[PDB]
Amino acid sequence: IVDLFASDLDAAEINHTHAEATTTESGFLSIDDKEKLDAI
Amino acid sequence: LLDAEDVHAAKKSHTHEVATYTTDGFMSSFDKQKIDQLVSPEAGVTSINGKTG
Repeated sequence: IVDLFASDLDAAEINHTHAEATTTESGFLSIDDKEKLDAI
Repeated sequence: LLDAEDVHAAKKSHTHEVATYTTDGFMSSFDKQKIDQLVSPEAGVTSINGKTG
């Protein structure tokens, strides 16, 4: 009897985040960037 | 002069073939070599995450 999850399967979880987008790598939009875009 | 064929009987020395999945009979020499050293444990996975089959 063995239990396996996404982490055990070297897989991403359903409720998982991503690295914020930077000047060299893409990713999620940061809170500060969203606030600056909204204020502009 | 009479022999086993005329009286419709099996020979003094004769074979009954091997036993298959649906027929009875003898066991192949390979079967006899298999059974004597055949061991009980077969292991495996019995259940994963509360599900079988």
